[PDB]
Amino acid sequence: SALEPLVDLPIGINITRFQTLLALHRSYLTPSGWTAGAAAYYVGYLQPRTFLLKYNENGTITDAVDCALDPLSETKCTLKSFTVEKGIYQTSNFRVQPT
Amino acid sequence: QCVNLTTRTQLPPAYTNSFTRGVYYPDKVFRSSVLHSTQDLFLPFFSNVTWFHAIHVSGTNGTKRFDNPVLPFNDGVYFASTEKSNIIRGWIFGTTLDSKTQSL
Amino acid sequence: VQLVQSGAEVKKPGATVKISCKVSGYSFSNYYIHWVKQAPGKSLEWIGYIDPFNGGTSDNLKFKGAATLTADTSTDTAYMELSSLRSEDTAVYYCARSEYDPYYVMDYWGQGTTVTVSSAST
Amino acid sequence: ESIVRFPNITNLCPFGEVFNATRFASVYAWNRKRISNCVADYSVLYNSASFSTFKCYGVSPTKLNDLCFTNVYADSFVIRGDEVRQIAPGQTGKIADYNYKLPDDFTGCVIAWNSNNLDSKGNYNYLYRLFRKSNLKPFERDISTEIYQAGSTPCNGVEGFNCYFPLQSYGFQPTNGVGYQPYRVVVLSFELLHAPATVCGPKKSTNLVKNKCVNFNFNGLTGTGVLTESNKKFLPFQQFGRDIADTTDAVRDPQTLEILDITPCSFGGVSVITPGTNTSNQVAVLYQDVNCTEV
Amino acid sequence: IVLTQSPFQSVSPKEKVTITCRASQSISSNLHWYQQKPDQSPKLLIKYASQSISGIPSRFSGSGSGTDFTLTINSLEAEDFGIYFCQQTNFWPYIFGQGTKLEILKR
Ligand SMILES: *[C@@H]1O[C@H](CO)[C@@H](O)[C@H](O)[C@H]1NC(C)=O
Ligand SMILES: *[C@@H]1O[C@H](CO)[C@@H](O)[C@H](O)[C@H]1NC(C)=O
Repeated sequence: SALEPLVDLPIGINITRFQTLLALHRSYLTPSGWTAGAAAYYVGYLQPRTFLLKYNENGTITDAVDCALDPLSETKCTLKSFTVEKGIYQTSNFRVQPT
Repeated sequence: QCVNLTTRTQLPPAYTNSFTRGVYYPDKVFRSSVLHSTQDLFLPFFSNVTWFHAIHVSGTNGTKRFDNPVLPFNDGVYFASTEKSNIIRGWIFGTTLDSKTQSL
Repeated sequence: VQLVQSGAEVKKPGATVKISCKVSGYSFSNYYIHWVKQAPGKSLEWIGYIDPFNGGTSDNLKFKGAATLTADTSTDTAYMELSSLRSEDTAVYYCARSEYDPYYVMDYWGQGTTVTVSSAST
Repeated sequence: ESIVRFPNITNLCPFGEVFNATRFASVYAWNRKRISNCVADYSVLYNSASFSTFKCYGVSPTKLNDLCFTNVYADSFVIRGDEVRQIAPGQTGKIADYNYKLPDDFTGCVIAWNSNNLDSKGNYNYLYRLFRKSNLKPFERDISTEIYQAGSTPCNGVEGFNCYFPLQSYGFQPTNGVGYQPYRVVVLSFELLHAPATVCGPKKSTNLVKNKCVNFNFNGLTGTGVLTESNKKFLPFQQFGRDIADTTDAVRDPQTLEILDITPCSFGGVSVITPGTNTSNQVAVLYQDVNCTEV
Repeated sequence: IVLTQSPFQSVSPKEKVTITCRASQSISSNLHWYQQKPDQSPKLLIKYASQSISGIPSRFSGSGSGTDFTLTINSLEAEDFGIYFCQQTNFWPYIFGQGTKLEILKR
């Protein structure tokens, strides 16, 4: 799913918390009226990550790969090429860290 | 106004897995069939996404569950919904969720 | 009673002329100064009023020299800087003593300043 | 030559709803109105009835269309005729000392025109503060309907000996003359520079040149190349096309959306083909990797 | 908000002349009359459209009616005639009369 920027606005505030909004209504005598239909949605938090972006031939990102997804994706990222040819490739080094 | 209905329950938040999701265009620059690489805020793939509930019905008769919490913004926020019949409009984004700060 | 102007200024078009209206014989701070243009053989034309205490330089829009009226309160001298000069700006520039009041009288003036704006040098 | 192609219009700064507003708030309560994220608009004010005065303090009136401002409040109010004096820094007067008071540090406008042609009726809704016990703070208003208390005898919300309601009204007599005519008067609040551009001066777009080696600026993007027509098709929200080298390649003309390529100048190396100077002094010059025009 | 004058008036000594200042649409009850001698700074004859600055001949009068403002001279002298101007005030651009050169015959 490619998402274009709608508007880039001068906001200048830090937003640390939020909640969604709803549209409900009133009903009349049946065995106040509220809660129209059903409602559910999806939420996830962002995070800095390095993506390789394959903008299609006519434009439009058609495919994307995270580098730090797994040592597996790091090879497509390090190569900078989607088709990973048969062979051994050297991904970024690792270090042991102090206790 | 400030008419309030809060109900009770949370439930364990039903999670999910965003497979390939949340990839926007982080520039206006038009590019064609190239592999471009930037390190920016995104929702990383194969991640935990909370499938939330509001005006939720678990059937006996009725029982609409209004759960939607005030949620921290943290680093950045992603959002997704279906809602053939829209019940969702906008978001309250802010800090104090009150005066003393601006409000989105 | 006395308004004395800097002499004739001959420029090329597009250049700048600034002209001094030197007050004496009265109180500078109690009078606005009108700035009056007479194109040669043409009618009286008022470029703006200035304030002694302030930068109250109104500008008429008949022609445009990016003009600004500066008044030097130490020397009681209002300047008219007329830039973007044109061959039609060629004229005799009067400065006119104005009331500081909402009323507008020019009783007494400078002697007039001919400006010849041309590619023709003197 | 250079191409500066800022977008089409990029908005216009709206002081028309401040100058042309049908019902002005009266002098005694003056509007303070945000004009922002736009382009300096003195171009509506050229064709007009003619503001009985025009005074805008800070900087040259051609810096209005050349200089951007910050917090822009064009103050919409109606004053009585002589009261344009009474609207200025350092004014002792009824308007300034009471109902409408402006700072000594205010950078912006005071502008008059007769509303006797309109605001006149019998309209006593128009009102003013005839007396108040101090000067208003910079851009502050005094709303008080409170009793003006002349003596130590408290009036307590009724009239009495020297018990005054300080605000008063102007009866507008449709025979009003030049001294008695109301002047709607407006004042532009602004800090000049030091804050982001809300009244961004109409920024000159040099005429678009095509199919020629030019030195171009597009919406702040600068570059020097050969601007041509191009068939590559942007997504609408996009701005720059680019290339494998991240170098700018294609652009979109803001004032009319069109996809322009870019290209290097002729460049290449000069090469002097010569027989030995022992044979001839004649040489044939090779310009490498160019088309034979720019020679 | 622009005013109109007659470009020229020719009269004889002792005869009465009236030069009009005709402003478009609204007019302001103040007006200012100026006698410009050739190559010389115009001098204000009539202030408020009803008064003379001190020292100005009693034959120099002014007025207005409707949109017109008159420069009225009674009993001319062959010394008197000159280029005449009127002024528009309180309108922002101060439109001065196109000017009227007065001639006096009988020389
Ligand atoms: C080169 O030039 C010299 C004179 O400078 C001449 O003596 C000689 O014969 C020439 N040789 C050839 C190969 O042209
Ligand atoms: C040179 O320009 C002409 C037209 O201007 C074109 O027909 C030709 O193909 C060009 N050649 C090169 C090498 O650019």
